[PDB]
Amino acid sequence: TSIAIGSAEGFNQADKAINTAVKSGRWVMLKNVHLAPGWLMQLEKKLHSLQPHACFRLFLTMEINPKVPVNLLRAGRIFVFEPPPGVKANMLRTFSSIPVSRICKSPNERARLYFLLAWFHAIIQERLRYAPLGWSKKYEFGESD
Amino acid sequence: YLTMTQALEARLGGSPFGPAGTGKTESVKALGHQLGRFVLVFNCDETFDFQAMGRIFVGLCQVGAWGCFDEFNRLEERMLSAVSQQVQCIQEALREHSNPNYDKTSAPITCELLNKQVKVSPDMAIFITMNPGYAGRSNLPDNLKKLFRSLAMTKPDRQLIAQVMLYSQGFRTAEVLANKIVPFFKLCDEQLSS
Amino acid sequence: IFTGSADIKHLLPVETQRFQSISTEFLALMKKVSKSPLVMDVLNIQGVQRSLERLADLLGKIQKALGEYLERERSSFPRFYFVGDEDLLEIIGNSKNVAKLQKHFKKMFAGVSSIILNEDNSVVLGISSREGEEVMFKTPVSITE
Amino acid sequence: SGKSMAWRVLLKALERLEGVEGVAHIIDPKAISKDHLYGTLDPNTREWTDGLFTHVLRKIIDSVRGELQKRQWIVFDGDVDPEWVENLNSVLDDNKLLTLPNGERLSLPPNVRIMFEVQDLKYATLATVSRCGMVWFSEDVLSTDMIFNNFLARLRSIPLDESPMLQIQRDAATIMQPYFTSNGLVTKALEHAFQLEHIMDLTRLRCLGSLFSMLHQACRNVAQYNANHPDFPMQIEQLERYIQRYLVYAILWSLSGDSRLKMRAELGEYIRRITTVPLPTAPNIPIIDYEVSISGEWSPWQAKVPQIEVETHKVAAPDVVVPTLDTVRHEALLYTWLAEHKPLVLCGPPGSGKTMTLFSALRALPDMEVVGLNFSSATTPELLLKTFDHYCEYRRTPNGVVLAPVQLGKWLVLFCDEINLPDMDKYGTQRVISFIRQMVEHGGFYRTSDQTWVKLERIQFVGACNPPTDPGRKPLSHRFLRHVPVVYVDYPGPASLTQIYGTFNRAMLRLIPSLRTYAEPLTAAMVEFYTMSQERFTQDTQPHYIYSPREMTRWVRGIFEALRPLETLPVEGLIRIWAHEALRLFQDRLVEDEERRWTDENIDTVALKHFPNIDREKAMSRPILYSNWLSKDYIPVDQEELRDYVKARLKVFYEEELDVPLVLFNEVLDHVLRIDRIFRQPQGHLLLIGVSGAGKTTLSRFVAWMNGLSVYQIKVHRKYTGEDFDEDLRTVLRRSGCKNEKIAFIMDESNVLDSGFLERMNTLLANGEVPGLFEGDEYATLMTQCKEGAQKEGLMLDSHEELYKWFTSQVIRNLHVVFTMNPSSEGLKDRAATSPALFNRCVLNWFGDWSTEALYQVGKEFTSKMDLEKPNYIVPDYMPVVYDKLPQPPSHREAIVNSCVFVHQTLHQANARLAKRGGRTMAITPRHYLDFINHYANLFHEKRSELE
Amino acid sequence: SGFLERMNTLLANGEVPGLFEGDEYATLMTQCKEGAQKEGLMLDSHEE
Amino acid sequence: YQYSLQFFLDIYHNVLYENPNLKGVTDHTQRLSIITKDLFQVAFNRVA
Amino acid sequence: FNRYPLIIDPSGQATEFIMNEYKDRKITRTSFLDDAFRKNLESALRFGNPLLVQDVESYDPVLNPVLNREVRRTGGRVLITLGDQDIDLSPSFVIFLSTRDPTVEFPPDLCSRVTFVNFTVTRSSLQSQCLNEVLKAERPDVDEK
Ligand SMILES: Nc1ncnc2c1ncn2[C@@H]1O[C@H](COP(=O)(O)OP(=O)(O)OP(=O)(O)O)[C@@H](O)[C@H]1O
Ligand SMILES: Nc1ncnc2c1ncn2[C@@H]1O[C@H](COP(=O)(O)OP(=O)(O)O)[C@@H](O)[C@H]1O
Ligand SMILES: Nc1ncnc2c1ncn2[C@@H]1O[C@H](COP(=O)(O)OP(=O)(O)O)[C@@H](O)[C@H]1O
Ligand SMILES: Nc1ncnc2c1ncn2[C@@H]1O[C@H](COP(=O)(O)OP(=O)(O)O)[C@@H](O)[C@H]1O
Ligand SMILES: [Mg+2]
Ligand SMILES: [Mg+2]
Repeated sequence: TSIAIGSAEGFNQADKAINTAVKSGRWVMLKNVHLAPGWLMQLEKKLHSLQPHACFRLFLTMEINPKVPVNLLRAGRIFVFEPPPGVKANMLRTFSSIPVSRICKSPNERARLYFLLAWFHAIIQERLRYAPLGWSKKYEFGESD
Repeated sequence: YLTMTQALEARLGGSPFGPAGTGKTESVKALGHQLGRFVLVFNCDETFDFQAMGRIFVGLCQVGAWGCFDEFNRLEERMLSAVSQQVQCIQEALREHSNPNYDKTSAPITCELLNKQVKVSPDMAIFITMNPGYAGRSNLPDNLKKLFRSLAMTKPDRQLIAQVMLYSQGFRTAEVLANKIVPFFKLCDEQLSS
Repeated sequence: IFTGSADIKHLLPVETQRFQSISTEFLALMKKVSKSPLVMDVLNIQGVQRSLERLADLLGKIQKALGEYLERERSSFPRFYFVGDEDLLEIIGNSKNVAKLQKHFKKMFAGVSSIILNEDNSVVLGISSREGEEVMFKTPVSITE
Repeated sequence: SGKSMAWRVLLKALERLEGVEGVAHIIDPKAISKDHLYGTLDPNTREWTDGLFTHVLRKIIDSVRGELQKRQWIVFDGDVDPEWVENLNSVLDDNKLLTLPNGERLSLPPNVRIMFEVQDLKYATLATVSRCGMVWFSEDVLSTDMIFNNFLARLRSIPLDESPMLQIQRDAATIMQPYFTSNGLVTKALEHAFQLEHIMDLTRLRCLGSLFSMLHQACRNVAQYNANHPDFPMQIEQLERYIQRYLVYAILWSLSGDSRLKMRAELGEYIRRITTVPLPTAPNIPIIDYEVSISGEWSPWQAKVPQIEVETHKVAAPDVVVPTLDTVRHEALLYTWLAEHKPLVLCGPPGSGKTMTLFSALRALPDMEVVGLNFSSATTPELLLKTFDHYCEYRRTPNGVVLAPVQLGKWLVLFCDEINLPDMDKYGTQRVISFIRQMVEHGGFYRTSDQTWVKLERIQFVGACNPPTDPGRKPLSHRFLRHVPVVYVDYPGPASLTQIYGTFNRAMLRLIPSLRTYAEPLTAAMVEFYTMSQERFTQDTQPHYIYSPREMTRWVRGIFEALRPLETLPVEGLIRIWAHEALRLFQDRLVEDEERRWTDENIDTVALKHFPNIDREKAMSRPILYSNWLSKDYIPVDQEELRDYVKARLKVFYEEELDVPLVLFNEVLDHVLRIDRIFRQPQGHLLLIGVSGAGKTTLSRFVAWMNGLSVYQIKVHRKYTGEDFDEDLRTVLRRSGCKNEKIAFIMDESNVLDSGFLERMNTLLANGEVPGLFEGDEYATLMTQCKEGAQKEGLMLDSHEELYKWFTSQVIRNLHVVFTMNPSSEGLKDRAATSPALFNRCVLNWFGDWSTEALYQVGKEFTSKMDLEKPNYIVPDYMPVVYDKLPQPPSHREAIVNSCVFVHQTLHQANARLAKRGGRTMAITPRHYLDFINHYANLFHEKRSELE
Repeated sequence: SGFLERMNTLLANGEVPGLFEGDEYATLMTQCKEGAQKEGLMLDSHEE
Repeated sequence: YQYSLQFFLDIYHNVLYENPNLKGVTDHTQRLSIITKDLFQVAFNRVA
Repeated sequence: FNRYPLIIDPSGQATEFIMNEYKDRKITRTSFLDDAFRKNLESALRFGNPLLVQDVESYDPVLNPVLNREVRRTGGRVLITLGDQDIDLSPSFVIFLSTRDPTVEFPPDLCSRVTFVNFTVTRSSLQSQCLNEVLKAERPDVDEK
C-alpha cells in the first residue's frame, strides 16, 4: 500500500493502512514524509508501541532534510540513495535495474544497444560531478530518462 | 510538439518549463487544438488543494479534455505530493486503456479518484507549466516529476514569428519589416535605461 | 428544479416544503400585483419591501442547500463540472426556456458560444461560435424527444 | 503624479464623448486578505464563497442590471506583489479567464478593463509586468503650478463651511495669488525644505496638503472674526496683512513641522532671506516662535504661556498640562489640523507628550470624541473593524452603506498609538496601513461579509509613532503620507523640563511650608539625575532602557503621594523620599550590577551637590526601604522589623492560601515592597523578568494576598486555543469590572501560545478594554451585569454607552496584570515590538538570578539547624572566597555556605563550557540550589543519626 | 403553587411561555440555532 | 547519521549468531579472530 | 529526589527499572499524548499511586501545580488544583516523567520543575555488556557458571 504524504486524508489512509498491515503482514510505504515532521514524530511514537506481524514492513521515502526528527532516524534503519560513485557502479546499477528478459529479446542486437545506452547514461550523470565543465548546470538526468 | 506527443504516447504528462513569455501555455493550447482536444487552462495557486484538484481531474477524465495547469509550482510541496497519487492513478487508467486485449465492448476503464470510481476517457491529458527560476516557488517531489516529461522552452524564435505574422497580415515587405523590428526590440531591451 | 425533478422531493424534503411555502407566498404577492399593476399601487402595499427581503433571504438559503443535487447532476453530464453552482441551477431550472442558456455554453465547450434553434425552440439545428461562424448538424436533435 | 485624476478624467470624458456609462470599481488588493479578495473554498463543505474581485467580475458578467452595456474599469489601487497578482495571469493573458480552484472559469467581458494604479513595480515579477500595457507617470508630469491652480480654483469655488464666506475665500485667494506662482515664495520654500532632514521622508503633496488645510483654517478664522464683529467687518488692509503673515507661518509649520528645532530655525532664516512679507524684528528669535494675531500682527507665543500655579491635589496628574512654548505651538497646530477633519501623525520619541498634546488640543473641540487603539506587530484591520462595530453603526441609505458614529452630531477620532509597528510583508506592505489609506483617500472601505462598499461619515484618524529609525519601527508608505501631515514632538529641553517640574514641585511642597525653600534645588536635582540617566543607559544596551518625562512625572507623583499624609518633615526626610523614588524608577529595570552601583553612587553625588549642609547618613543610609504595612503612612521602615512582619505574614500565608515554605532574604523584602507599590496604583501592571524558579509567581501571589487581590491564573493545557483565552479574559473582566473585585491576573510567557494572546493582552493593558471581546449574547449579559453593578454602587446609569464606560473604568481601577518571563535577549527585543504596552504601561522589575549574596543568605538561614560547628577549624592561608562580603576570619558554618555558593556557580560555569563547546545545556535555577541545601540537611541528619 | 403552575404548563404544552426572557431568551435562541444546525435543519428566525 | 545503541547491538548479534563464516569452525581463538574481522566488516557495511 | 524526576533513557531500561521497583505499589504507565492522561493523573493524585508518564517532550502544563507542590491545607484537607478542580492529594503520590530522545530541549520552567536523570551509555557498561554477550554466545558453559 503506497501512500503520498501531505494531506489529512493522506494521514488517515496511512494510519488505516498501518493498522491493517501490522496484523495482516502486508507492506506499507509512505512517500515524501519529510513534509510533515510532526506527524512523523507521532508516527514513530505509534510504531514504538507495536508488536506487528513478522512479514510487516514499513518504508518511508524521504529526501535528505534537516527537518526530519532525529527520533525517527534513530528508530529506523537508514539507506542513502545518491549518484553511483563511478562509471562502473553506474553501469552495474543500470544493468541490475533492467530485467534480464527485457534485454534478452529476440533481436540479438538489442542487448548491445542497451549496453551503449547504459554507457551513455553512465557518462552524462558522471559529468554532473564537475558542475562548470561537465555541463553548465546540474541537470536532473535521472532514472526516468 | 515532438516532446509532448512522445509524453502522450507513453501516457505521461508534459512539463514545458522556461522563463515567462516563451510560449509554453500557448504552445500546449495549440497542440491541443491541432488534435481537436478541449483544452482548459488553470491558473494554479496555493488554494488549489487536494480535493479541488481531484474534482478537476474527475471532470477532465469524464469529459475527456486536456488540463493545462499553468504555474504548477505555486501549489504547496505537500500538496503536489498528494496530487501525485491522483496523477499516477489517472496515468495507470490511461495505460490500461491503451492495452490491446481490452475492447470498447467491455467495462469502461475507471480510476479511484476522491474515493470513487470515475470513468476515464482516452482523450484526456494532463499538462503542467512552470518556470523554476522564480524564488520561493515550491519544488516538485521526484515521484511527481517522474510522471511528466519535461522540456526547456527558453528562447522563442522571434524572427520567424514576426516574419510569418507580417506576411499573413498582408505586408508586402514583411521580411525586411521583421528583420528590422526584431533587432529593434533587442536594442530597445539592452540600450535603454533599466 | 422542484417541479421538473422527481428524486429531489425524496432526497431534499425540507427544501421541498420550504420552497413550496415560499412559492405560495410569492404567487400570492404576484397575484395581488396582477390585480393592480400600477407601480405606485404596488409600492404602497403595506409590508411589501420587507416581505421581498425575507423572500430573497429564504431563496438564497435554499440555494445553498442544493449542493449534493448539483454534484449528482454534474455526475450526470460531465461538462457541468466546469459550471458554477448558481449557473448550474440556472441551466437546470431554465432548461424549458433555452433562450437563457445561450450565455452558459462558452463555459462547457471549447468554441461553442450558442446553439441554433428553430422558431419553436424545440429542435437543435446546429451550433454557433462567438464570431458568428455556424455549424449545421446533419441530423437535428429534438428537445421534445 | 496625477494617475488617479488622469484615469477619472479619461472615464468622464469617454462617458460624455461616446455616451457609454463609465463605472469604476476601486479595489485595494493588499488592504484585505487574498482569501477575501479572490474567494475561499470551505475545506469541510467544499462550498465556494466569492471574494471581492471575483464577486465584482461575476456581477459584471451576469449583467442583471445591464452592466455589459457600460464601460467597466476595475482599478487595483494598491501595492502589487507576486502573491495576489499572479492569479490574474490568465486574466491579463490572451485566455482572458479567471480560473478558480472550484473549477469555475469566468470569461472577461470585452467591455471590462483591468487597471493597476501603482507607485512602483520593484516586487512585481516579469510574468506580471509583461502582460499589461504600461503608462509611466513621471513626477514632473504634475507640476506644482498645477496643484496651486487646483487649490486656488477650489478655494474660489467651493465654500469651506458646507455668500460672505465665499467672498472671504475669493479675497484670500486674490491675496495669496502672487505667492502661488513659479519660482515664487512657496516653490522656493519647497525646494529648500527638501535640503533639510526630517523625521520622515518628505513629499511635496504632504506639505501642500498641510498648507492648504492651514489656509482653509485661516479663512475660517477670518469668518469667525467677522462674525464676532458685526458692526465692523474686517477690511482689505488688515486682511492682506493677516493673510500674508498666516501664509508664511503656515509654510513654516508645514515644510518644517516634522523636523528638529534646528531645521525649523534654518527654514525660518531662509524664508526671511527670500521673502518680502513683513516679519518680526527680533534679533535672534526664530520666526517659529511667533504666531499670527487675528488683528494682522506678529505676536510672540511666549505671551500665551503664563506661569501658572497648579493645585496641590492635582500635581503630576494625567490631565494636567503645564503650558510651554512647544506645548502651545503644537496644540494650536493640532487644533488647526483636526478642525479641518484632516488625519494627522504625531511623531517623536516615546514619552515626549504626543498623546498628552493631542488630548489637550482635543479639549478645545467639544464635538469630537477620541477612541484609543494600540497597534502592534500583529495588528490587522480586524482591530479597526471591531472598533467600528462597537462605536459606529452601518446604516443603509439610497446611496449605499454609510458607517457613522452612533452618537449624533459628534466626530469620532481613532487615535492609533503605534502606526508604524504592524509587521511589514516581505513585499514592503503593511496591511492595516493600506486599509487606513483606503479609508482616508476614498472615504470608505469594503465590507467582506457581502463585498459592499461602505462610506465613512464623521470618522477621523490620528496616529502616533516613534521615529522610523527606532528598532521595530517601519517607514510608512509614501502614498499614505501624502494624506497625513506629520508633526515632530521632541523631548522637552532642560529649561522646559525645569519649568514644568519646578511648577509641580512647588505645588507639591506647598503641603509642607518648611520645605518650600527647597523647591528650586530639588527639581534641578531631579532633572540633573534624569539627564545623566538618559545619556547613560541608552536603548543600544537593552531594549527597555528608555527614559522619558514619564519617569519625571512618576517621580513627582510618588514624592507627592509620600508627602501627602505627613504633617512635618525635615529636609533629610524629603531627600530620603527623593532617593527612594529615584531608586524605584531608575534602578529596578537595570539588568546587571555595574549599572545599579553607578545609579547608587550618582544619586549620592546628585543629592550631595544640589543639597549641601545636610546629614548624609541620616537622609541616605543605604538600605532605603519604605512601607505602609507597619503603619498607615508610606514612611521608611527598618529592614529587621519588616523581616519579622513578613515572616509572620508568610506564616499566616502558608496555612491560609499556599503551603510552600519560603526563605526570607533582603532581595525578597525589596521585591515584595516593589510589588506592593504597584498593587496600590490604578492600572498598575507588572512585568517581572528573571530566571524561572526565582519565586516571581510565589512572591506576586503573597503580595496579592497581602493587598486582598484575588489571584487569577489561566489553566493552560495542550488543547488550549484562542477561544479558551477569550473566555478566561471575559471571566476575569466580568469579575473585575462588574463585581468590583480587585484581581491580580498572573500570567507567564509560557502561557502565550499564540500572537493573538499577546494582541489581546496589549489592548487590555493599554486601554483596560478589549473592543471585540464582548459581542452578541455575551455583550447583552455584560450590559446586564454592568447595570446591576452600577446601581449597586449608587450610580444612575442605564444606556449602553455609559454603562460600558463605567465598566471600562472599573476594569482600569481593579485589574492588575503580572507578567513573568525569563531574561532572554532576543525574546525581550521581539516583545519590545510585539507588545509595546508591555514596556509602556507595565512597570518592569528585573529580578534576574539570585545573586551570590542571595545564595549565601539562603544557605546560611537554611543550614541553621545543621550543626556545622567545628571549634578547631583552621582557616586556610588562601581562603577561596566566593561571597566577597564573607567575614575574613570565617567560621565553619560560613565556610560551608561559601562552598555551597561555589557549587552553584561552578554548575553555572560548567553549563557555560558546554554551551561554548556546542553541547546541549539545561538552565540552572535557584530551585537547584534549594534542592541541594535540602539534600544536604537530610543527608547530614541521616548520616549523623546512623553513625550515633 | 407556582411550582405546580409551571409544571402544569410544561406538562401540557412542552414549554413555559414566560420561563425564558431577556438575556436568557437570547441565549436560548443561540443554542437553538446551533442545535438545529447540528441536526441538519437550518433555521434563523426566532419563531421557527 | 543518527544511530541507536540497539542498532549496534543488532550488528553485534548478527556477527555473533548469524555469521556465515562460523559454519564448521570450532577452535576458540580462530572463532574469535573471525568474529573480530566480521564485526568490523559488518559494522562498516551496515553503517555505510 | 526532591523534585519529581525526569528520566532520559533512549534504551528504555530505566522505564522497566521504575516499573519493577514500584510494581508492588501499583504503578501505572501512561503518556502525555494519551486522552486518558488526565483521568489517570487525577486517580494517582487521589489514591496516592505511583505514576509513570512518557513522552515528556509533549509536556502538559496541567502538571505545573503538581510539580511545584502547590498544595493548600484547609480544614484538615490537602488540596491540589488540577486544572479547575480541587483534589484531595494523597501523601504517597509520586510521578516519574520519561523520554526516549536524548536530544530534546526543554523550556527553562520545566527544567526547573524537575530533576534530570540521564541514563547515558558509558564505555565500561558497554564493554561489560559486549563481554557478557560474547561469553554467552561462544562459551555458554562459562557464562552460565
Ligand atoms: N490635471 C490636474 N490639474 C490640477 N490638479 C491636479 C491634476 N491632476 C491631479 N491634481 C491634483 O494633484 C494631486 C495629485 O493626486 P492624484 O490622485 O492625481 O495622484 P496620484 O498620481 O494618483 O498619486 P498616488 O499614487 O499617491 O495616489 C491631487 O491633489 C489632485 O487633486
Ligand atoms: N510560436 C509562436 N507563434 C506565435 N505566437 C507565439 C508563439 N510562441 C509564443 N507566442 C506568443 O507569446 C505570448 C506569450 O506566451 P505565453 O503562452 O504567455 O508563454 P508562457 O506560458 O511562458 O507565459 C503569447 O501571447 C503567444 O501568442
Ligand atoms: N508641558 C508639560 N506639562 C505637563 N506634563 C508634561 C509636559 N510635557 C511632558 N509631560 C509629561 O510627559 C508625559 C507624556 O507622555 P505621553 O503623552 O503618553 O507620551 P507619548 O504620547 O509619546 O506616548 C506625560 O505623563 C506628562 O506628565
Ligand atoms: N525565597 C524562596 N524560598 C524558598 N523557596 C522558594 C523561594 N522562591 C521560590 N521558591 C520555590 O519556587 C517554587 C515556585 O516558583 P515560581 O515562583 O513558580 O517560579 P517563577 O518565579 O519562575 O514563576 C516554589 O515551589 C518554591 O519552593
Ligand atoms: Mg503561460
Ligand atoms: Mg492615486
